[PDB]
Amino acid sequence: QLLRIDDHDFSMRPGFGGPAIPVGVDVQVESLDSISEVDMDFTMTLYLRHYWKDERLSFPSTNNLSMTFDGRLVKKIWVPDMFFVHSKRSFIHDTTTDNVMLRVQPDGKVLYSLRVTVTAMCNMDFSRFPLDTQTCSLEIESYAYTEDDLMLYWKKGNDSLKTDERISLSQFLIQEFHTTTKLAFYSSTGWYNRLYINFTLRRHIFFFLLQTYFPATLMVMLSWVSFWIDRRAVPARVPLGITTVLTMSTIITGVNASMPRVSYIKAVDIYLWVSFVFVFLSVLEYAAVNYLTTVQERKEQDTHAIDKYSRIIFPAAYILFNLIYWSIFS
Amino acid sequence: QLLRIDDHDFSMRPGFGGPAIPVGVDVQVESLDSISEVDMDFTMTLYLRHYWKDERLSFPSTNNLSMTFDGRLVKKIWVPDMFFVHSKRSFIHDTTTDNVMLRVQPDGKVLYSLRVTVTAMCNMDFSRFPLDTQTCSLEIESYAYTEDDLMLYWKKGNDSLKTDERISLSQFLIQEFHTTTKLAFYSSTGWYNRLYINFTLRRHIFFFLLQTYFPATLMVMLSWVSFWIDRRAVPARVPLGITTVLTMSTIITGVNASMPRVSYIKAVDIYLWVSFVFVFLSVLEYAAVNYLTTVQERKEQDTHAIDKYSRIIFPAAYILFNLIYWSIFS
Amino acid sequence: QLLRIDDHDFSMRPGFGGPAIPVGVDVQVESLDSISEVDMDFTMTLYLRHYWKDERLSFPSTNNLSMTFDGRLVKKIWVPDMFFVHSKRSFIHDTTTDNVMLRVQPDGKVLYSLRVTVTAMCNMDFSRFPLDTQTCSLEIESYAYTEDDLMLYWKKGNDSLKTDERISLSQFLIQEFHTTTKLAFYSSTGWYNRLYINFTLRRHIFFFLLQTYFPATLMVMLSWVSFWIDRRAVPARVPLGITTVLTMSTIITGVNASMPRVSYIKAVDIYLWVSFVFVFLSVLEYAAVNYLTTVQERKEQDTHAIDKYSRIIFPAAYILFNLIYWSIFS
Amino acid sequence: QLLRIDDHDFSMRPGFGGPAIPVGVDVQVESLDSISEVDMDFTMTLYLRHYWKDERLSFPSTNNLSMTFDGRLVKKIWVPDMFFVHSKRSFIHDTTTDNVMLRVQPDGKVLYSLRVTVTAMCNMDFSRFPLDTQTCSLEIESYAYTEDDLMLYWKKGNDSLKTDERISLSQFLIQEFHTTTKLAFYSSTGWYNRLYINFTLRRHIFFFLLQTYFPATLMVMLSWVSFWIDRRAVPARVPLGITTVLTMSTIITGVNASMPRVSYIKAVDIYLWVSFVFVFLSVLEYAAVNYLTTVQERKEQDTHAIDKYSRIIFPAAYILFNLIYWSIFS
Amino acid sequence: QLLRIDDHDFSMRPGFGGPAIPVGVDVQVESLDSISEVDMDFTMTLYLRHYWKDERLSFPSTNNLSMTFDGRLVKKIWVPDMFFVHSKRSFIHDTTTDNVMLRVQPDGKVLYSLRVTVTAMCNMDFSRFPLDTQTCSLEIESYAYTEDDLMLYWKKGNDSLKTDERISLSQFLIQEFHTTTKLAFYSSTGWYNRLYINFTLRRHIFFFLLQTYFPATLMVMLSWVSFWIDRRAVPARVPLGITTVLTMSTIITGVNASMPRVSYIKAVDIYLWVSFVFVFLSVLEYAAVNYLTTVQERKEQDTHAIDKYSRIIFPAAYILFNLIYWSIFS
Ligand SMILES: CC(=O)[C@H]1CC[C@H]2[C@@H]3CC=C4C[C@@H](OS(=O)(=O)O)CC[C@]4(C)[C@H]3CC[C@]12C
Ligand SMILES: *[C@@H]1O[C@H](CO)[C@@H](O)[C@H](O)[C@H]1NC(C)=O
Ligand SMILES: *[C@@H]1O[C@H](CO)[C@@H](O)[C@H](O)[C@H]1NC(C)=O
Ligand SMILES: *[C@@H]1O[C@H](CO)[C@@H](O)[C@H](O)[C@H]1NC(C)=O
Ligand SMILES: CCCCCCCC
Ligand SMILES: CCCCCCCC
Ligand SMILES: CCCCCCCC
Ligand SMILES: CCCCCCCC
Ligand SMILES: CCCCCCCC
Ligand SMILES: CCCCCC
Ligand SMILES: CCCCCC
Ligand SMILES: CCCCCC
Ligand SMILES: CCCCCC
Ligand SMILES: [Cl-]
Repeated sequence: QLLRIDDHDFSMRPGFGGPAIPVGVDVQVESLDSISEVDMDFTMTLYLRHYWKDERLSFPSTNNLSMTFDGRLVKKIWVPDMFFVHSKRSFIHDTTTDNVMLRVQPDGKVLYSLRVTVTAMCNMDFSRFPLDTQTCSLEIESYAYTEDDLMLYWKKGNDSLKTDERISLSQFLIQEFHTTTKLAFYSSTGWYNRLYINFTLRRHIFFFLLQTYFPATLMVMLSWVSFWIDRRAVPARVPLGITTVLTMSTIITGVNASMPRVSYIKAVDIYLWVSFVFVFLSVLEYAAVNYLTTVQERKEQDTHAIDKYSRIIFPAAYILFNLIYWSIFS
Repeated sequence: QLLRIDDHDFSMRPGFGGPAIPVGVDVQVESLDSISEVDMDFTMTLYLRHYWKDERLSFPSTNNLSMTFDGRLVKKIWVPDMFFVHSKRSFIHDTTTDNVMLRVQPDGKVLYSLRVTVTAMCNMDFSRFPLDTQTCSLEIESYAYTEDDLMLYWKKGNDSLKTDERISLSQFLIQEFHTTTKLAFYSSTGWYNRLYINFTLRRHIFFFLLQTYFPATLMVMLSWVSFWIDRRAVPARVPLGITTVLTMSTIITGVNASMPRVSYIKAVDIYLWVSFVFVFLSVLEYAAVNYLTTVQERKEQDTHAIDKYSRIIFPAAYILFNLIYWSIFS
Repeated sequence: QLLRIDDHDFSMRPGFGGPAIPVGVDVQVESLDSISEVDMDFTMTLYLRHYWKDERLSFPSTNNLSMTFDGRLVKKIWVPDMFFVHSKRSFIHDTTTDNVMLRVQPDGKVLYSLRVTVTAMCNMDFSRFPLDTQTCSLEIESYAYTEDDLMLYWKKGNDSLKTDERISLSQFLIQEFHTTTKLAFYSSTGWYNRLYINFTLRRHIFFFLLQTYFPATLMVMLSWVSFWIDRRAVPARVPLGITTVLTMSTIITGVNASMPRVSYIKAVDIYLWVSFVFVFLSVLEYAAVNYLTTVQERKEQDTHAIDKYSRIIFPAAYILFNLIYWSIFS
Repeated sequence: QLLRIDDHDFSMRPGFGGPAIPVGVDVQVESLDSISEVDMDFTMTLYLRHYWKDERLSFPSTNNLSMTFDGRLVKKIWVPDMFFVHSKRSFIHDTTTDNVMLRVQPDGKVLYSLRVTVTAMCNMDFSRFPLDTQTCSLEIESYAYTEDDLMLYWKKGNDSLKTDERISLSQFLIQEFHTTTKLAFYSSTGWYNRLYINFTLRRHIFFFLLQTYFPATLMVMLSWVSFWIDRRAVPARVPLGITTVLTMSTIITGVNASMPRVSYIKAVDIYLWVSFVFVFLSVLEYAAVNYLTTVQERKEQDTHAIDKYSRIIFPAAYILFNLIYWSIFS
Repeated sequence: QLLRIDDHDFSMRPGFGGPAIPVGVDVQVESLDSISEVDMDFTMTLYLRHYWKDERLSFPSTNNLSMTFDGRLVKKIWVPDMFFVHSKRSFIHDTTTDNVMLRVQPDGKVLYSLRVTVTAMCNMDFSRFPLDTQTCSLEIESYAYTEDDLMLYWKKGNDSLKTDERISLSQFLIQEFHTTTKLAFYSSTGWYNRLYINFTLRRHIFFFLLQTYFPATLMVMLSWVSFWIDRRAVPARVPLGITTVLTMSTIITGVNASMPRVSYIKAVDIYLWVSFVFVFLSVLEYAAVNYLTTVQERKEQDTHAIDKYSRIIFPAAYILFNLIYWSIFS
């Protein structure tokens, strides 16, 4: 055997009982699988690499070049114990074998690689849905060793994060990948060092626009045509308002069937509910004209001024509301 | 080797055949995942810590400080056998390795930590839905050892429970974390010690109000516009009541399609069913006016008093019902 | 080592080549998780205990008391091989370790406990849905040993079954737990012994009543008010019947969207389909009156008798049908 | 030990380097779990038994009777390598232990049994849905050994297949179980022998009839009453046709929301789409009558013959179509 | 033993520290399970074969023929480390044992076969849905060895890919299977060689046509009947347009409820929304006639020209739009 595995005890870290051992980390992101709003999490697949030195793995050679081993020797040597903080579930691919790589230099330098899929929690705010921007992060930390025994740092500073050119999402836009570092404290174990991977997401508005705002505006404009019909055609102006109310209710239910039950109001609800009031007030206007006409004719025993005023009042108010709404929320 | 593992038989607990061995427990809660009403359970992620002493793991040193081992030595020494009572499923995270920590002091004190995710049953009452308050608990107990062989207690009394600052739920509010203790009895094995973790949850009423109560009140008020329309316009009052009835039925079905099939009446059912009776009587009110008009005119061969009374009778009754309902349920 | 594990071959049952070995069984039911109607199964969590004697496990002592071992010694001694018949899936809980208990007396008596979750098939008949009663059972049997090698029996007869006081179902009522025994035969292996656990379930009628029967009766009564409207009000009697038909069809679809596709008619189907027929004939009655009026007026060139008869005939028939239905099905 | 495991190498089949070894198979079917139309597969649970002889397992005895071993000795002896062809997923039950049986006769005959659950693909044709008949099969084959090294055959000819008396499907009828044999060829490995298990399935027509054909016929008959109403009552004949069209569209959508997106037309689609044309022609027929009367009145300035003809034309054509459809598709 | 497994160290590849070792690959595709549009992936099952030579496995014989071993010897010898790039999940079937074949020639040639199921990501374009054509591929690569240690190539060039004749999809058509080769580069490990398996898919248009385009055309043609009715029949022309608008909105919602939320407009979206505009303009046409009639009579105090022109204008425009649409997309 080239390596003297049987001559050492690998249940203790290198430099046991002494100074800490530095460990480097490199990360390459392969793809983002899915994003969930009800559960508030996301999925990511990446390659994780570790760098450290162990003098117990030295072997004699002349070329001074890295040598690759099959990978089943990992269960016989010491290996770091990194884990993902605030994760829900994760696994390692094992087809057709474990996706593990192990390269050892003659002096004792070791390279270790893995391929994992991780689901992690991300807190999102929907106060501007569906015109919002979200920020998420992925955290890496050692589980058993504190900063007094294991120091964790990025191998090459910012240049330690690589991304695939095929990363794409059908619903979002991904930008601004960067890495940071911070310390963590646990009340009963000690201090630990954390690594972060940050990115930003932006939503696409075209689908939501064409699927929600256009039908609502169409129904609102359809509600207006009743003002141009003679009041003597009783079975001609009530069905318009009734069907517009029904369609607005159906649209509201369909839109609300998707997002989770938050405790605050979203941007889309403001537009939909105001448009419901405009349609609702249309029915009341006709009832007022009908009642006034009956009272006026009773005392005695053309177009009324109410319709002529409404034909100009309603569109101006709707346009002003739309301008304000699209100026506030951009 | 620093530890003499092979020199002892670890199939027996320390102090075998003698007095019980005290074991301490510490718990830190990381996050609350989800809550289900159809299945009546919840998911939690936490860190579990154990404290005990074993003289067979003593090693000589001078600094008198804890030493950390990799973690694969756990399956070669004795370890407690705690489990979660009334759980549906659970697992231990194993990425990139088993989330296990092991620190041993020179005298023989041992620290053992784990990271687990548990789903546990919680019995909930929906008599005041959606203005109810729910209380749940998580139970920890030893499986194989009775009170005469293993004594279980909290390490620091009330101060043994810590919570993360990011624990939150989009639909519930979390409060009042505390711990208790109690004994349990099994008819064929003996007495055991149990530990409890208690918390309280409160719902948010904004979404339910805006999504259910407002449309029902709007429909009820819409049904009142038929009283101010002349009775000679037959195709002007029946469709209003018809569409209000259809909308109320659709709303009731949509609300009831989510909650489980309980055997008692909830608070939301009272409001929806009573308002359904008000809309139903609107159609019957029109029938009485129409029938009496025909009878009077036939014997013979302005506004009727029935509508004049109804216009004041209905809103007062509805307001009184709303006041009583919101006084009972606050 | 207190036990001489290495001095024997544990690949053979105790008393190999001789008389059969008795085995006892104790069961305690913890909870019932869920019940599925489309899949026709149920889920149960329980504790399973075995009692047998093996002289190869005897050890010297003086107190004559049971001694508890950790549980990893099970994989080196002989253990029975019970399994659940007609089960779809099952597993053993493994948090934080395998839920296994092992106690050995000095003479050789052994106790073995497990915690398992089992999903088993149950045949259900929905001819009286939703006023039906269902009976299900759970079966236990030895897989490899026949009655000539292993005898299976209840440890204490009837008193071998215990239930928790927290067992409950939101939609059913649990009662009448009891145990039986029966022999089984396989055409190519021999005779085996079986154990049974029986229980009964009863539904709750409040939800189904309030969700299905009341709206149908309300719609049927709504269809009756058209008889009190003058036939000259053409847009007053057709929309009522049309909307009642649409509502009845929607209710039928909603009810059928849950139960599986059985080959027989259910009790709830009879009540709904009869109601739809009554509403269907109401529309035809209006056409009969209208057609006769045109024919009568043509020859020539008040309330019709048909309506007067129907106003009394229809409610009596509906009440008679309801009385007969509620007397037959209790 | 009774068996000399350590004295032989079990990495080679019996008769290695020589003639092939015969292996017999017996199968008992326990239950059929479910059938999927969108995924086109089914689930089955069965017992699989193997028969062969190995002289290395001979042990001395005088009674000449089969002896049963616990089952953990399987991983130390040679065992066949059968697998299910065209399967999607499968597993072996392991509660409370692996469902494995092993009986060895004194001369060397071996019996080996397993309990497995298999999901397999079946190609189905829906040209006659829902009056179709489906035929599926399950295939068993050796993976690594060719016909020159392992000969596979049924142990007892036709009598090698047994079925439980509790096998039933809520929607299908099961009949005609039988077994066949055939050879298979792979372009780069050689020839293999296959075993088949065949059965037949038939559907139940009651649910589909009651849920689809009855409402469609009711709507078609309802659309016919418009020919018996006076044409001067304009708000009396249009809602009937419009609501029948809406109901037919809803029924078609509900029926189509289940079956997968096939590339051809199904039998149920023929009946529903033809009835849609009959209702559609009713609206156009009404429009033609109204236009002709207006033209006739303008030139000048009782029931029209078109309705009188239609009252006889429509029912006869519908009855003829029903007779043809129910004769073609039985 | 025939093979000297224990006499060598199999943690190093053949020719360790020297030239690369060629490896051949053969693939036979069994079936394609499903295709997902929301997740944009596909599932495939196949047999994977490897060819290489190792002198350490030589054994003496005279027949010079391949010898088959059971399959558990794989975990004691060196074996390649292939994996699937851009995959989501995968597994190896293990019923009733691991589906592994191992044949070794006397000189040292080794054959290794596996049966796996893989899910891979495919980027799809829905610009021409549902008249589009999709191209997907599957990638194979080595994980730990670079091109300087392991050379990967197809065993027989193009003739290394075989397909089963039972491969079929209910919604797609499969054609054009071929293989390619390309190099890959990672910034921190080196160069690797990849293999590709390409195929093409085409959709079936009959279902989408019959289910979406026919109802829309029927509704559009139905909306045209309002032009042949006299304008004095006021309650005859509005409900037709209103109900057609409602049906069109329902159809649009049903179509859009399935496809993912893309940022571009699909081919089916163009056809449906243009049809909605035609029906929408019909209501405005009726309003224009009604208003102008009142104005003319007031000044004063037969068929309108607008309807006469529209009866010819609308069908011509619809036919022209259909011709252009079906010419653009073929
Ligand atoms: C005076 C009349 O005779 C007209 C005037 C307004 C009309 C209603 C307007 C909207 C709808 C909703 C629709 O729901 S649906 O989802 O099933 O399409 C069913 C039809 C219905 C109830 C109409 C029925 C006919 C009217 C009462
Ligand atoms: C918390 O623990 C302390 C000390 O054990 C006790 O005095 C106090 O009552 C406890 N509080 C609660 C709410 O149980
Ligand atoms: C059953 O098997 C027997 C003997 O192999 C054969 O004669 C008979 O035709 C078979 N029956 C069927 C239905 O295949
Ligand atoms: C198949 O392979 C041959 C030889 O390598 C090559 O000439 C041919 O172009 C290939 N065909 C395709 C479709 O790649
Ligand atoms: C940035 C796109 C805004 C689109 C607004 C559309 C308002 C009708
Ligand atoms: C529409 C009724 C509103 C009642 C608000 C009550 C807030 C507690
Ligand atoms: C709506 C009818 C209720 C009948 C209740 C009968 C209780 C046995
Ligand atoms: C709905 C018409 C059914 C006619 C009887 C069919 C019997 C196969
Ligand atoms: C009803 C429209 C049919 C169009 C057929 C087009 C076939 C390519
Ligand atoms: C809890 C009973 C409330 C009744 C309100 C009408
Ligand atoms: C037992 C027959 C029930 C039928 C009720 C109408
Ligand atoms: C199979 C086509 C039948 C058509 C009957 C009119
Ligand atoms: C891409 C534009 C298509 C227009 C069809 C009329
Ligand atoms: Cl009308």
